[PDB]
Amino acid sequence: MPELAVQKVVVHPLVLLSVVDHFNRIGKVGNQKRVVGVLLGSWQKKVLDVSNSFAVPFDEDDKDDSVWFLDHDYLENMYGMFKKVNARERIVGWYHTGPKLHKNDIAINELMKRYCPNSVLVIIDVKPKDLGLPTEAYISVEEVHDDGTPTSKTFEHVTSEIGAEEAEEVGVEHLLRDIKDTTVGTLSQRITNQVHGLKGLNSKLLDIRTYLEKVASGKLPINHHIIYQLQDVFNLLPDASLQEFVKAFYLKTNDQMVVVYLASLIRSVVALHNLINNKIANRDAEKK
Amino acid sequence: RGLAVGIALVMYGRMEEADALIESLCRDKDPILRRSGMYTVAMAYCGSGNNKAIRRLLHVAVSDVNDDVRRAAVESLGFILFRTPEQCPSVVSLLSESYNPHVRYGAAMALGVCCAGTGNKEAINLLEPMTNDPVN
Amino acid sequence: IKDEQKNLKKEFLHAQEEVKRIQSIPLVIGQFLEAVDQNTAIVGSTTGSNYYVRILSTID
Amino acid sequence: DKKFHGILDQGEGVLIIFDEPPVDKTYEAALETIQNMSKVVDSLYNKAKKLT
Amino acid sequence: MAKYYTRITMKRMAQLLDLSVDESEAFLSNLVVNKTIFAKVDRLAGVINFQRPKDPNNLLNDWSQKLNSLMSLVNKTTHLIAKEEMIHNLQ
Amino acid sequence: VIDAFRLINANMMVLGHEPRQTTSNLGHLNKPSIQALIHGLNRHYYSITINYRKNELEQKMLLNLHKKSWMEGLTLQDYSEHCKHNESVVKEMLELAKNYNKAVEEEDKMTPEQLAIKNVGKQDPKRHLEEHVDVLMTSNIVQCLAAMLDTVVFK
Amino acid sequence: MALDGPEQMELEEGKAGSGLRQYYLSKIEELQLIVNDKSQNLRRLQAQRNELNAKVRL
Amino acid sequence: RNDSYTLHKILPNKVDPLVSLMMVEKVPDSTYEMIGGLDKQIKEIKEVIELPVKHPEL
Repeated sequence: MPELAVQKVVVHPLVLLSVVDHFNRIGKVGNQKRVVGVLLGSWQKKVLDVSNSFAVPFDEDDKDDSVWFLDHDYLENMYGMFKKVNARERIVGWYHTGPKLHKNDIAINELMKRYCPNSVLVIIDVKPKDLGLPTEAYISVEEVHDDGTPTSKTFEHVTSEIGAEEAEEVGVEHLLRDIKDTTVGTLSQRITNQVHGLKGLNSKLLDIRTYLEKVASGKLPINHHIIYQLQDVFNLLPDASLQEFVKAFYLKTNDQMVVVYLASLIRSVVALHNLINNKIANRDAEKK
Repeated sequence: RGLAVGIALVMYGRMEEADALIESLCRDKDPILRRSGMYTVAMAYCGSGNNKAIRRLLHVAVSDVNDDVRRAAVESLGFILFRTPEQCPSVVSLLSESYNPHVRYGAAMALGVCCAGTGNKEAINLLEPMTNDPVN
Repeated sequence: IKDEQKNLKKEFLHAQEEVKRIQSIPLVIGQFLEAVDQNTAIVGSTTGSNYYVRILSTID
Repeated sequence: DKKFHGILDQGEGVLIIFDEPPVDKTYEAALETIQNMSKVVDSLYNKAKKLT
Repeated sequence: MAKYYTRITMKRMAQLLDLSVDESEAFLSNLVVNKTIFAKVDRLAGVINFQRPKDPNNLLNDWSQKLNSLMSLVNKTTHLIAKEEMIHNLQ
Repeated sequence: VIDAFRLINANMMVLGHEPRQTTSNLGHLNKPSIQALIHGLNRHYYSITINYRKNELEQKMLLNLHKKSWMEGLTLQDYSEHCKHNESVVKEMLELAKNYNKAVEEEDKMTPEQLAIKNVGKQDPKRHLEEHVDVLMTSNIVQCLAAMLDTVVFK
Repeated sequence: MALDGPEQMELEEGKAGSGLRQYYLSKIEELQLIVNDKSQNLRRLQAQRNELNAKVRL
Repeated sequence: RNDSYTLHKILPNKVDPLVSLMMVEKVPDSTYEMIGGLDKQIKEIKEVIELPVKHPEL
């Protein structure tokens, strides 16, 4: 079966909310036993728009990760209904509720591929992963590594971003009781983003180093691409130059200051003498 | 609703302990929990002048716009403020200036509860344009 | 009031974004016929309907 | 006249052609802006007399 | 040769071509006219400069471009790393 | 604009009247403009209000952005692009500078809007110059902060 | 205080009593004083916030 | 207000077709000075037009 019609995967805010909400609805499982559900969305496009998700009851044990239940029958019956809603809604792939992928996920993937025409395994997390994306999208690939590993079926990442639809986007604002200090439209928002940026870089940066250690000892298989990309980052380095700002901002501001002060200087004598007569008047006026 | 509103009542007369409660209730899910988080500090302090409480109620309401929290926040100030009735309009005038029925709703209420006994001229006057308005 | 003013700055942007949707397309083309006021104005459209319209602050 | 944008070097008796364009656009305009401000601050000084 | 070496001495170019300095000078005169690659050649013998304007502008734009690509690189690499990190499913 | 409604019984209207649905609940009755909508409302049903349910978790999902935005701010804005902005800012400033110069001869009076008609156009020429200085300032702020910051951290 | 210039002669109700009475008062008075100066700033912040709040809310 | 086609206010703008007509064709206005010195000639045009419009009584 094809996994083809993807080069990008955008995911709606609807997708995430549906999984936390659905956890209570089914059984109040709460990621005690990981859930896999259908991932619904558009087709006949290069880009993948994941419009929607619904849960399927799938419990995978915590004794063992090779045993699971996946409710097949629900998938065929839910199929006919999707057209009643809209004819752009078809089964694109499946969702994993995290916290992480498994080797076991290849086997879960073969069953789901029969239904889909463009299966993808997108891990939508029940916990939001950081302030970054709470979603990572992956696609099943047959590849060899020059680590002395013959043919494996594994998950290589494909770029994930968050998108929205015209109907949905409006609805999100109304619902929200946050105002956004992280809007990123203007200078005020932009300065916050820079502080956070540094913190983001640090969180990402640690992982890269532990991965390098694992290969060294605490043996882990080398994904060749990762090592190739790492070395590239260090070589571009140059040193800094210039950039500065003018005295001009102040000049304008001072201009405003003169105008008021001149108006004040004529007004002063008038305003200050009169005060005593009005003051007396006020106290008596107040009583009645 | 019955239980969120009850937390305030049991907590009556301990004063400072209540401070802890407003923040935690707000941290919990639904808008209902957050609402009655505003009532606890106010019931507890009951006619004692406390700086910290008024600041928090005000900041929560402005910072995060939610219908339940903004109405409840304003209403609470009238109880802390109860002991001296004249001080109250000057604080409350700023919430009345904000265009939003829920914010207006508490701002009006706050003047009635505080000024209830010994009143003041200014308090009564502020209420009248809101009465006149077509927004129910 | 100090922290409040900062808060209010964030609201202006939020608001600006929301309105922006309304502001864009569907957009019809008129000719600017005449001004009744500088808050509401009269503009005449190209199917012939004359309109009493509000001026949205995002221009002069 | 600057009809080739070079320089004749007498101290070797060699002619040099290089990219040495007259001025640049940000700075040239800014130079005129800083000049104008000087007249404005003066005016501000006259106005300012009245306060004292 | 011209595209790789920003700067070569006239003398070094002769060793590289395996033709004298005078012969190389004449070739460059013809080359620059065809406009295959721009060069500046001196008869002083100091240097032959290829693709240099002698402005700070070049260095300022070039400096920026290297830093701009780099940020982009770190954020993409970590996505794949996240897969390796999990362990006990590779090993 | 979306509304929820509930049907009202024919027997209910005569005896009870439509304000009976309003009791023991929120009781907001909606007007969705005039025309057919309002007329049809009155003859048919009682309209009742909408509240939104929310949860903290639900918010948190919405607020989330991107991993990539982390580096985005950091990014060293090209000199080239900056230079385009710098050129654009000084040229508007020069044009306005003149206006500013004539403007200061007068302006002995307060009320800044009157000064705007006098100096010609909406808003004061002092304010126009500042607006441009500020736009440049924003470009500059990302570039210079970024310029040192980038070099030190990767190094 | 029933004065604040120099007068009287000591007894511990004289100049010494009056002078010490003033210092006992000064800690209380200082709070009164910082706020009267504070009022000028408060209105500045008020006018600007009222215009800004009316526009964002509008 | 086209929410029922119901009358909102009466408009204080009301265009006159007579003004339009005068404009589209073009007349540059003038005065008595232009011909000035043929006194009898200006005096006659005033007789016919000015007096019976302003006061019909005459």
